Amino acid sequence: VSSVPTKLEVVAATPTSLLISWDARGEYVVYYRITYGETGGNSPVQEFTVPGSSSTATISGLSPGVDYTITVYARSYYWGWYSPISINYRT
Amino acid sequence: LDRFSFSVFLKEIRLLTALALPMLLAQVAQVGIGFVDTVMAGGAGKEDLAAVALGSSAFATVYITFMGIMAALNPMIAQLYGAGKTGEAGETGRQGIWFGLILGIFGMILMWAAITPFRNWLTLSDYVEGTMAQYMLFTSLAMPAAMVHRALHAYASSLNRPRLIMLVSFAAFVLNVPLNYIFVYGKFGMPALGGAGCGVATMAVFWFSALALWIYIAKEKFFRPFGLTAKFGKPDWAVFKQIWKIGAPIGLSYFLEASAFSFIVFLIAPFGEDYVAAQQVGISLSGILYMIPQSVGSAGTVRIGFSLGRREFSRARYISGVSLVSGWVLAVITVLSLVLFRSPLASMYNDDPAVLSIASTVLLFAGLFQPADFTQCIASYALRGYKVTKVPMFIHAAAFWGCGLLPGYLLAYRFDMGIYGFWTALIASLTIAAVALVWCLEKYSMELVKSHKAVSSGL
Ligand SMILES: CC[n+]1c(-c2ccccc2)c2cc(N)ccc2c2ccc(N)cc21
Repeated sequence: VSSVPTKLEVVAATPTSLLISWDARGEYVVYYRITYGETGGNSPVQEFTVPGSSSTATISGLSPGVDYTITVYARSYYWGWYSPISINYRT
Repeated sequence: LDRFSFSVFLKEIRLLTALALPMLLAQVAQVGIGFVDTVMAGGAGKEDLAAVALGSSAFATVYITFMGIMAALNPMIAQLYGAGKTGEAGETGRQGIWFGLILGIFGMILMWAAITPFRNWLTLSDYVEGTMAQYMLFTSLAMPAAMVHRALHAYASSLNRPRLIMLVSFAAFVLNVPLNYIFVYGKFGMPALGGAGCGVATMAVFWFSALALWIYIAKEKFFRPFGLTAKFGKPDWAVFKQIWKIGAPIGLSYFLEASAFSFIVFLIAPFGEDYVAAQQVGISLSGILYMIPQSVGSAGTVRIGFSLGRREFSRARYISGVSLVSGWVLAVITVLSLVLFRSPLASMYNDDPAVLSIASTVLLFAGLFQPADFTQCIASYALRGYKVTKVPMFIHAAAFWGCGLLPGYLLAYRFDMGIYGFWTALIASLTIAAVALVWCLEKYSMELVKSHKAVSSGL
């Protein structure tokens, strides 16, 4: 019974890839899975997966200018998911 | 083609609460240094042929010029107090302290080189020579530049809530007056050489304050990682090489006032002897109180680059404004006491003996450039100050001289009593700062939209 890993930030790309540096005050039990996709609806969703206070990582942004939407995920106490939080801001 | 300077007005919500108020004591400890000088201009007049400043103002060139490079870490170590390890911040602090001690040994070798004002082409006050115990204020007070650089690299790590330097570099001058005169002629001390000995005194006091660095790993958690200040990592290990291109672009851009040097002292050089060499009584009273001015943003350069690591993007560069226009209050509400007042009977014969019997064609420019400049670098001490913005904020000033060139021989070639008349495109070279600078500070507070790439979050 909670809310999300609550910050949003993508500062800069590497015009190919992108740094994502969001909130994580500790962990909980331990965890991030982070969505990976455009907002197009096509080009399937994919997965970065990370540890500690580290939702503060960075993608591999293969393709070019196109709008990419990208969520993150907590995991907790219950081996299930605390909340998700998403932004979409592309290249 | 009307305002390519985007949204200039806006740097505002309810910011009245912007407190860079300890960022004044940063430059009141600096009047604490500013003010020894006179305690040995008028402390070493005991020797009359010791107008001695004849060195200690062409020493203080390869100070304030290198001094630049070093004060270029002002951001570095604020911007990584958005992070956490002032020991990684510190491993710079050290890498630099290696600089401010390494470039301090060029200060201290380019100084060795220095000593041949055995040279000539123009007039007195600036050529003659015969008895030179400057000879010695050279070496004796040039032999410091190392420890005197580390002893700045100190406050190049006071860029994060301490001004324990208003503490020392006050009771550092107080250490010096006493000392100063012992060497000019004194007690049990080496009590002979005085036309220098004011200065061997002076510099002893740089190595004194040099370690109120050491002696302030003391009030709280460290800034001491003085493990071997070593480098090697690539061809040349940066965090040092990285300091380079915040360095070059500053001293070489502190070579602004480094030519407002051979401009200000080359128009006493024609038949304008008398009250055009009393120009420098005003333009010394320029620097004397232009300092608590100017250097507020050369203190506010913290509050901004510090709050970039701490990712409050423009939630600091829109205090760039409410710091810009805050001393900008007094930038003009004391250009009033500059075009107005003069050297009265409150002026005696101090910093340069010339008070009674000369004109006020001297407060004519105590307004021209005075406020139209005031802030127009406490812009840049918040450009570089903020970002890396000195890369061609170096070429900020290739125009503050290459645009104030002909307004050099345009007091000469004149239409009126143009004593402030080569202060023409040298208050217009200097008011095109109104632009490129605070241009890149809305090219630039408009870059922390790009970098604030997620407008807010949830709950
Ligand atoms: C001692 C006067 N004074 C000052 C000075 C020192 C402190 C405050 C204001 C001016 C000076 C300051 C700078 N930067 C550069 C050159 C000179 C200089 C040069 C020659 C001279 N004969 C006196 C000079």
